[PDB]
Amino acid sequence: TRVFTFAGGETGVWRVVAMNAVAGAPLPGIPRLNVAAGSVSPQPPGTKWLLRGITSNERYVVREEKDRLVAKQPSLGRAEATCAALIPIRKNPSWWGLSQDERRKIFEEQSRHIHIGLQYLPAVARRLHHCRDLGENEPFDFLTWFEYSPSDETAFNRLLAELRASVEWQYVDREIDIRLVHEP
Amino acid sequence: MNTRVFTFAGGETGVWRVVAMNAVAGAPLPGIPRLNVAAGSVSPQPPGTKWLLRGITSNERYVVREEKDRLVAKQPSLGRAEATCAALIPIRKNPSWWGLSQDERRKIFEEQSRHIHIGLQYLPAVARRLHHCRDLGENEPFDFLTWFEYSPSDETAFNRLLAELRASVEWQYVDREIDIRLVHEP
Ligand code: HEM
Ligand code: HEM
Ligand SMILES: [Cl-]
Ligand code: NA
Ligand code: NA
Ligand code: NA
Ligand code: NA
Ligand code: NA
Ligand code: NA
Repeated sequence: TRVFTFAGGETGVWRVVAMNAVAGAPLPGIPRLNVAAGSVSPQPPGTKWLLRGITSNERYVVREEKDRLVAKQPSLGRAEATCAALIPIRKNPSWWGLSQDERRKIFEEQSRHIHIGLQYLPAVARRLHHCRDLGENEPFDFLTWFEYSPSDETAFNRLLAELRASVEWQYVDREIDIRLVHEP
Repeated sequence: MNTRVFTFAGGETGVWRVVAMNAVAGAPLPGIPRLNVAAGSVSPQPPGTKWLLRGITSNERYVVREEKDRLVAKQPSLGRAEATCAALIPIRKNPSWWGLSQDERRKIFEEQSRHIHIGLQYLPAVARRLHHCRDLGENEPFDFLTWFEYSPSDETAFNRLLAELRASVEWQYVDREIDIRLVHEP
C-alpha cells in the first residue's frame, strides 16, 4: 500500500498529546488520530480533518546513501515505539520551480538532511508521504510520520531543532507538529 | 481548480481528430475517433467516451539548471496556430526502474540516454508537456502522459525523435507505450 490517509478527530488509536503550528496557520486541534491505508478508505466517525499522501520513488537519495539508511533504519510498528509524530509540511512555491541540482544542493550538500537524520537511527522510524501530485488538492506538500520510544523523545526534538535551523527549512512555509501516544 | 491536472478523454468529442493509434509496446487502448484535453478531473464520463487518462504536471525530477536554461530559451509555446498535429504518448516504466536510486536514474536518463540533449535538437519544431500519473495512486495504467504539438511539415522530424528515444537505454525500462496521433479540427 502506498496511499495513507490521516484523520484527525474524535476517534483513533493514537492519542494527540501536543499540536503546534511551528510555521504558518494552525490546524484545528483534535484529540485522536487515525491512519488508514489505501485509495478508497472511509472517513472515520467524528473526523475534523483528513490529510492524504502517497509514498513514492526517491527524489534525492543516491545509492550510497540508500545503503547507509538500509543498514541503520528501524522498522515502523516496533512494540516499544509508543510515541509518534505527524508533521505536515508545505514548501514555499519557489522551491518547486528550482531545478533538480538546485534542490539537491539545498537538501543535502548545504542542509545535510540525510547526514543529520542518520545520527538519530535506530531511535527514530520514519515514513515520507508526498501530497503535491495526488489528483486532489492537499494543504501540505508532505506528510512526515515518525515513531520512537518515550526515552528517545528528546533525541527526536533535537533532530527537529537541527533540521529547522537548516537552509532547507527557509523554504518551509507551513509546518504543524502533532505528537501522539499509542493507546494502551 | 488546479492548473496542473488534465484529463485526456478518448471518445466521440473534442477538438482533436484521431488519425492513428500505434501500439508501440504492450497492449493498446480502445480505438477512439476524437480526443478532448480537459482541465481537471472528469466525472461522470461524458457521453461517447471510451476512456479517461489523468495526469498532473509536476516539478523537475532530473533536469539541472544549465539544461533548464537551454530548454527555456529554445522551447516553443503550447497552442501555436500552425502546430495542428499533436501526439499523446502514454508511457509506463517497469518496477525495477522505480526502485532505482536517484543517481542511478539520472545516469540512465541523461548521461547514457541523452534524453534532453536529443530532445533539444527537435526544438523549436516540437512543443511538449509532461504529465505524471504514478503519484495519483497505485492503479493508473501508465506512469506518464506525454503530449506534443508540431506542424505537419515537422511530422517526419518528430518520428525521427521518437526513433532516437526508443533506441536509448532509458527505453529498456519502458513496458507500455501507445502513440496516438491527432490533427486539430479546422
Ligand atoms: C529521522 C531521521 C530522518 C532521516 C534519516 C531522513 C531521511 C530523508 C531522506 C532519505 C529523504 C529523501 C527522500 C528522497 O530521496 O525522495 C528525506 C526527505 C524529506 N524529509 Fe527526512 N529524514 C529524517 C527526518 C526528517 C524529519 C524529522 C522531517 C520533518 C521535520 C523530515 C522531513 C523531510 C521532508 C519534508 C522530505 C522531502 C524532501 C525535501 O526535503 O524537500 N525528515 N528525508
Ligand atoms: C520534444 C523534445 C523533448 C525534450 C526537449 C524533452 C525533454 C525532457 C525533459 C527535460 C525531461 C525531464 C523532466 C524532469 O526533470 O522531470 C523529460 C522527461 C520525460 N520525457 Fe521527454 N523530451 C522530449 C521528447 C520526449 C518524447 C518524444 C517522449 C516520448 C516518446 C518523451 C518522454 C518523456 C518521459 C516519459 C519523461 C519522464 C522521465 C521520467 O521521469 O522517468 N520525451 N523530457
Ligand atoms: Cl520531492
Ligand atoms: Na514531492
Ligand atoms: Na504526490
Ligand atoms: Na511535469
Ligand atoms: Na517533471
Ligand atoms: Na519521474
Ligand atoms: Na523517473
